[PDB]
Amino acid sequence: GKSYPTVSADYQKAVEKAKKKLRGFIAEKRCAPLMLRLAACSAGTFDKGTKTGGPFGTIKHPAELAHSANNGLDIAVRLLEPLKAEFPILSYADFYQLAGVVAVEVTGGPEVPFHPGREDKPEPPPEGRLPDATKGSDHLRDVFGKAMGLTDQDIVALSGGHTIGAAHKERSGFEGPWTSNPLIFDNSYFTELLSGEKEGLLQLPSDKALLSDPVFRPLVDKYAADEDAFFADYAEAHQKLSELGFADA
Amino acid sequence: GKSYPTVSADYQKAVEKAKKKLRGFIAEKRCAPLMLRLAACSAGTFDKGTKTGGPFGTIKHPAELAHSANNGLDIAVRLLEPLKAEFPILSYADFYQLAGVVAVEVTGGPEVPFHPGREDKPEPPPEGRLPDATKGSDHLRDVFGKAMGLTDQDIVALSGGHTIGAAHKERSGFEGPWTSNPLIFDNSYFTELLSGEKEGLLQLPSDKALLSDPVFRPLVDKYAADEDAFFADYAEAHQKLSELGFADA
Ligand code: HEM
Ligand code: HEM
Ligand SMILES: [K+]
Ligand SMILES: [K+]
Repeated sequence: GKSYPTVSADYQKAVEKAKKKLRGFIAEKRCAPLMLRLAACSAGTFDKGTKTGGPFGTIKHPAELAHSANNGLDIAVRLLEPLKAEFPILSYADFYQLAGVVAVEVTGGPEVPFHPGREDKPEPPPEGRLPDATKGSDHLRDVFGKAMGLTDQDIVALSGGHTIGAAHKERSGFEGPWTSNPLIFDNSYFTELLSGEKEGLLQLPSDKALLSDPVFRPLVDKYAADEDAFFADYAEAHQKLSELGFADA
Repeated sequence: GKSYPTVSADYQKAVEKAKKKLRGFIAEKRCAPLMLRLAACSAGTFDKGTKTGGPFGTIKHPAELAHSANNGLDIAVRLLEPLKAEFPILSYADFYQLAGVVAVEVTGGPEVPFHPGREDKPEPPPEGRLPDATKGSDHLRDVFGKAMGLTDQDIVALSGGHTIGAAHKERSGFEGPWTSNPLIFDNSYFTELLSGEKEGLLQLPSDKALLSDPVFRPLVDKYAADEDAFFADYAEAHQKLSELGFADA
C-alpha cells in the first residue's frame, strides 16, 4: 500500500553517503542499540485513525525528549547532530530512520529496505502512545495494532529488537541486557526469554507477555528455532514501522 | 453544515423535562457560571483536523477532570450526577451541553438553540488544547480558529461568557468576578474590559488581548454599545461551540 515519493539525485547521493558515515560512527561509538531505540520511539507514536505522530523528525524536539518513555534519547539526538549537519539536504525524519536501519545492519542483523522522502513535521504527538513495559498482550495489541496498525507477527518480531542493548535504572528503571551478546543482532532474545530468568539478564513484563499468548507464543518458538525466519519477519516489521504514516499511512 | 440525528420521542421528552429540572436546580444552587464553564471546557477540546475531542461526555472521566485547566470541574460533575441519574436515556454529552444552554438562559442571556443526539465517546482528548489565560490573540486564534474551527467574531462573543462567574485562586490562581453582577448575563464584561482595571474585578491577559487586536477590538466596542448585538452573536457562537464535531464537525 506504499507509494514512495520522488527525491532528487542529490538527495539519493546524500542518503548513500550518510548510510556509510552512520555505519562507521555507530560501530565506533557502540551506540547501535540506542539508535535503534531512537528510531523505534520516533516511529511508534503513529496513530492510524488520526494519522498523527510517527517517524517525522519530532523526537529531536525538547517536548518529545521530555516524555518519560524517551529518557536518555536526548543523548542519541546529541550524538547524531554533528553527523546530521554534514547532510543538510536530508530530513531529520529520514536521518533517524536510516540510523535505525544501520544500527541493525552493523550489529549483524538483516538488511532492512530503506526509502527516502519523509518530511519533518512541526508538532510532536501527545505523550502516552508508546508501550508500557509493565503491561501485557492486550496492551501490546492496543498500541501496535489499534494505534500503529501492525500485525501480531510484527509485534513478536519487533520485540526481538531487544536482542541488542540494555535497560538502565536511571532511564526506565529496569536494568541490564536481554542477551549475553548485546551488540550482536541474533535470535538470542527469544532463546533467553524461553529459558526463564537468568542472573545478569533482563526480561520485562512486556517480553514475558509473549510467552503466554496463544498467537505470540508459536512465533517466539519459531524465532528461537529459526534465526533466518526471525530475520525475514524482523526486516518486514522494521520496514513497516519505519514507514508508518509515510507514503500512505 | 449540520445534519442533526434523529432521536426517539422518548429521548425528546427527556430533553424537555431535563431542561426544566436543570433550570430550577441551577438557579437554586447558584451554579450557572460553573455549569457554563463545564460545557465550554467539554466542547473546547475539539480539533477539526483530526476530528478528536469536543462535547462528547468525556469531561466526567477522572483523567480529563485532572487537567489543570479543569480544576474545580469535578464539583460541577458531582453536582449534576443525581439529576443526570433521573434521565438515564440522555447521553452525558447532551446533558452537559444542555446544562450550559440553561446556565445562560437562567441568568438572563439569549436562548441558545439546542439539538440532541451527541454520543458518549470512550476516550478523553489529550491535555493542553484549552486556551491559556496568560497568552494573547495569536494563541486565541490557534485554539478557537485552527483547532476548533470558530471565527474571530465567535472568539470575542464567547469571551463574553465571562460576564457570569469568577476565577478562584485555588483553581486557576486568578481571583474574582469580571463583573459587578456575576449571576446576570449581560454585556458588562465588555464595558468593564474597556474601562480598565477596577478594584474587586478581574481581567485575564486573554481578555485584555481583545482590546489591542485590530479585528477583536471593533467587536468589543460593538458589544459594549449594543447588548442585543452581543446576545445575537453570543447565541450563534455558543451553539457552534456546543456542536463541535457533532452532526458534522
Ligand atoms: C514491545 C514493546 C516495547 C516495550 C514495552 C519496550 C520497552 C523498553 C524499555 C523499558 C527499555 C529500557 C530503556 C532504558 O532503561 O534504557 C527499552 C530499551 C530498548 N528498546 Fe524497547 N520496548 C518495546 C519495543 C521495542 C521495539 C519495537 C524496538 C525496536 C525494534 C525496541 C528497541 C529497543 C532497544 C534497542 C533498547 C536498548 C536501548 C539501549 O541499549 O540503550 N524496543 N525498551
Ligand atoms: C477565551 C479563552 C478563555 C480563557 C483563557 C478562559 C480562562 C478562564 C479561567 C482562567 C477561569 C477561572 C477558573 C477558576 O479559577 O475558577 C475561567 C472561568 C470561567 N470561564 Fe473561561 N476562559 C476562556 C473562555 C471561556 C468561554 C468560551 C466560556 C463560555 C462561553 C467561558 C466561561 C467561563 C465561566 C462562566 C467561568 C467562571 C466559572 C466560575 O464562576 O466558577 N470561558 N475561564
Ligand atoms: K544478542
Ligand atoms: K454580568
